[PDB]
Amino acid sequence: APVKFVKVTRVLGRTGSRGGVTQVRVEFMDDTTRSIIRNVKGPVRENDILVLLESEREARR
Amino acid sequence: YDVLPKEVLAEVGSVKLFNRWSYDDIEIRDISLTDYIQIRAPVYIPHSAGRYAVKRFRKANCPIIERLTNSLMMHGRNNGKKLMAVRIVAHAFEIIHLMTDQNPIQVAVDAIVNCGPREDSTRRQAVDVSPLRRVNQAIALLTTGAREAAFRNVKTIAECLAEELINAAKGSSNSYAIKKKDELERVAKSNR
Amino acid sequence: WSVQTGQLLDRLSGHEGPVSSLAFAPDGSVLVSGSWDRTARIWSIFSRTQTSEPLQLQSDVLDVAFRPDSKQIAISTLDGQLTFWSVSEAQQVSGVDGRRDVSGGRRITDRRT
Amino acid sequence: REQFNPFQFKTNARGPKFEVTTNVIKGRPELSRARSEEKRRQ
Amino acid sequence: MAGERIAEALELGMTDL
Amino acid sequence: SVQAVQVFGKKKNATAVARCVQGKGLIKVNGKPLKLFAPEILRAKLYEPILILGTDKFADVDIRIRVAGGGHTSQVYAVRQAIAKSIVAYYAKYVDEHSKNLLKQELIQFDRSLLVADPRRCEPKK
Amino acid sequence: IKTYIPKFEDDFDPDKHYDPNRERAELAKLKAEHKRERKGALRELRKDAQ
Amino acid sequence: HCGEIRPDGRVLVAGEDTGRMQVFDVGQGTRAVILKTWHIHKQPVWVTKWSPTELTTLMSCSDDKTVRLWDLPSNDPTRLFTGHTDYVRCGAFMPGSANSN
Amino acid sequence: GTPWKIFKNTAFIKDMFNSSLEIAKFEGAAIRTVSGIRGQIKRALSKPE
Amino acid sequence: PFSTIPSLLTFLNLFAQRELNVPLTCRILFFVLKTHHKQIVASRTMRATLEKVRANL
Amino acid sequence: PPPALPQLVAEQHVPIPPNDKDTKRLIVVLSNASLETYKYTLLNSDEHIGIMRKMNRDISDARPDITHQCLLTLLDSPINKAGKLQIYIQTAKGVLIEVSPTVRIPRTFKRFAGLMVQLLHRLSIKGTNTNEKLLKVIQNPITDHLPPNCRKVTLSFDAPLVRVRDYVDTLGPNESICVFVGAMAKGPDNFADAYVDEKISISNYSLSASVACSKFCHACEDAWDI
RNA sequence: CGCGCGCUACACUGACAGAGCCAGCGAGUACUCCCUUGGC
Repeated sequence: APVKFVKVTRVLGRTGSRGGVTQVRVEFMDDTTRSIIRNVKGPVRENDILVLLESEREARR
Repeated sequence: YDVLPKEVLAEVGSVKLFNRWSYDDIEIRDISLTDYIQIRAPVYIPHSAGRYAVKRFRKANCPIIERLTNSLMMHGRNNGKKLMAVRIVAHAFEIIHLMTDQNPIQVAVDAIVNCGPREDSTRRQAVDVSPLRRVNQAIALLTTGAREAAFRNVKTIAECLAEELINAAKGSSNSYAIKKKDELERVAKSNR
Repeated sequence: WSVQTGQLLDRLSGHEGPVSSLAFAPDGSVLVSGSWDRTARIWSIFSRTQTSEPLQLQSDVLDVAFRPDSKQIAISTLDGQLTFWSVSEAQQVSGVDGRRDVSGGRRITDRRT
Repeated sequence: REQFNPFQFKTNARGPKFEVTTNVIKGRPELSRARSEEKRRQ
Repeated sequence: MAGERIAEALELGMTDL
Repeated sequence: SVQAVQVFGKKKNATAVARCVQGKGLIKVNGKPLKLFAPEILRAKLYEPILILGTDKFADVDIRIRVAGGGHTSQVYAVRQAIAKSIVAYYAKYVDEHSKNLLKQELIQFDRSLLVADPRRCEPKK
Repeated sequence: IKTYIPKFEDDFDPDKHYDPNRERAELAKLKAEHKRERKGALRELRKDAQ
Repeated sequence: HCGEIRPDGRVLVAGEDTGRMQVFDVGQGTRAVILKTWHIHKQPVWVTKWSPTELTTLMSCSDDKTVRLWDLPSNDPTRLFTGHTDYVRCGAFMPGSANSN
Repeated sequence: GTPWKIFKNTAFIKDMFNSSLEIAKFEGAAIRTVSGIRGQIKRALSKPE
Repeated sequence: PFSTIPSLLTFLNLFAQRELNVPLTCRILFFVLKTHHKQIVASRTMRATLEKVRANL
Repeated sequence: PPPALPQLVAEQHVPIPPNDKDTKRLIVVLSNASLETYKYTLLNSDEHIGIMRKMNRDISDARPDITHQCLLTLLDSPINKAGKLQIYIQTAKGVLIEVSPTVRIPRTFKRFAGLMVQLLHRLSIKGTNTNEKLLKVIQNPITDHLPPNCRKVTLSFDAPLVRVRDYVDTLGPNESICVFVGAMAKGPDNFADAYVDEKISISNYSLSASVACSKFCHACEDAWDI
């Protein structure tokens, strides 16, 4: 059960997210080509670091 | 010296918070929290009346110990008294050192790192949390854990903050903060 | 004003004097004003709040500039000094007092040395 | 009509301080003060 | 919901092909 | 003749007049000395300009400071301000202006308020 | 565990004063009715005045 | 039963007769802020002594059968040594470099 | 009556009435000091009856 | 998202081969590439598909 | 290790003061309770059978009885006599009832209902000789008083069948156990899922909450050896 | 009687004794809380 470092590269606006969550696109700190989309709450900035745990799923709405 | 008391002229050299504690070698461990626990700039006390909340993220340029004292001045009977606030933090850092013989700044920043939960639920799914809210959430949990244990107890605000933060530094299971993060993260795992 | 339609959009306001020199940060995030009310003023417009942050100076403003790296502003005020700020952390980071570094004078009917 | 011109009368905004179950306008300032003024006349 | 709409439509067209 | 620099500093309602002239080197407040005038925790906020500047600067001049108006912490920020704008102005007017500009760099880069009474008026979100 | 007995009235209704000393109780209820009488007459008097 | 100060000069530790051992800070003078208390032995402690090198470890021989090492930040004793059969009422650390623990 | 305290305009007046009842009968009363200042009685004062 | 990407690519390939609204197709193509210029040069199965779209377009 | 000196005095078993989260313990929540006011008496099927049969909305729900007897059981349980037990009630107006251990309610439904009425109009119940509020009205969220290191569990019917003894042995060293038990007569299980991690079925039979909580509590008394 | 709106009380952010150290607005020949035992 590893932990992965990742970085937000670009923050979406118009997904139609619910409540204090915004979707965002991240590139892996490890494999800096592999890039996915996750959802996240809290004020979150372009080009910054985020820790995650479950590296499996592309987040829905 | 022009007029400077003895301990401060003894530490005329570089910055020393409270005139006792160094900033020189303080390690972060979470690279996500490096940018947001801004400790590159020093400060001499945590009462530095900057306007760190005009717009976003500038609260992540306040040095952290100001933020800690801020969070300490929070509940309905304890509003303004920032001076009592940094007095509390002062006594806390003396206690942390006397019980650890260690760099209490490195202690505090450790406690923030180990407290800041990383994923939470939303009514319900579970998502990651911004490092900024990790910082904020952790400070809030630390302070409120401290005073909530200090509620009807003889151990006052300073000493309960001392204990809670020492434990949260240790990551052990005796701090309000580590426990509450643990339960939050278990709920996050539960829904996933 | 809007270019694409032409009809007026927004009278920004906040200024205790006429507004002296203006520029956009080259990314387009920030409008910067300097006015003779001793003050320079960060207008963030295209955000959803159209917010404003003041910057107190020493005297009147005369000219503004940006860095192509859009983090830094350079404002040239009336005492003559330049003051160099970083936009986000609105903190002044540098300054140059260049009065003797620019004085050359003695015009006709200029009866000061 | 009586509804969507609610200011024909007073009510508390809160609702009941205690729900009790067994089997809302709170009186009308306008008719009240009107009836009274007729009496003070007479 | 917009890109999601085109996502499912893309999926449907893949099945069609 | 006898050198004089007379400086102001200001905050919400403190007012800090400070005069900085040649002397032995003492630093005074109303007629009492420095390490004594305070709410006794904030004396670091008083010390900060001497400690940014290094006292070997300060061993030339004498700094009377007067204060009034407002509460404690108002007064305190005022005094630190008048200290700083004092010693930089005296460096402007009686030693090398290059040492002025270097000193101003040290000061401002630490913080802005130490030279500029950058005040608080009211402007919320319109 | 040293358990306790709850102190409570069986015949419960919200409105009624519950107190041992009926003397003090009657003092209170007399005073309350007196207050009601005073303000009632005051309101009637002001409106007659206007 | 024993009140001794840490090699700082800022800490006094001492053990009562109900079994609790208290540790509290003192500056030079009128300072008695009770840093920590431990209530494990339930039985009097006669000797609590600091390790003359490390600031955070102290031995505590109780009444009952036990000596044990405490870390100050820890809320449960670090190590426990037994073997004794009666009251235990004197002890010390070992000075010398290789006489570490 | 006779004035009890005197602020700038509004003056309390004491020894004229025996009850708030009598006053609130004489609500809005056209009152006048000897010197010729006009004025109006507006509310009964509560604490000294 | 990225799982959705290559199927969209095949659709654009079909679009170019049976060309229609070709400015639209080129436009959205370039958008996809620029917003993920790294992951495409990370993958492999793009390669043949991208050659198809190259020739067709 | 030494054989741990024998106590020479009987123990008093003071219950947990509510500030403490540290003591691994047992929290029960009689949720979905029917505590309804009538005029002045709890709404039941005893006398308002005709009223609710006239107003035509499920006479069978107004059952404060089940609450009363479940409460009585969990009062006189010996884990309550030890103090490893604390009770919370949710009634259908959303009312949280902090129930201390140190109470003894009267045994009958009528003194009972009178007492609950006094509760429902004064948010607290003071005792005779002791000043402490015995039965105390508090506020949702229940989590604001629940232990942090625990498993908010609920019983259920369609969940898998796990034995209570091994489940309380699965419970960790320092962790209390929170159970959401449905005092309602007929209804689904959705009443608590907004807090609950997992639903459990304990026997193949369908039961009532009284025997549910007694089986469950006695199992805890087993595993913690009371 | 119903109803809020303001004021008070309700304890750890405690109580007692000291020591020290800070505001801004206000000037009409104008200002008073009683009402009472005695005596001059």
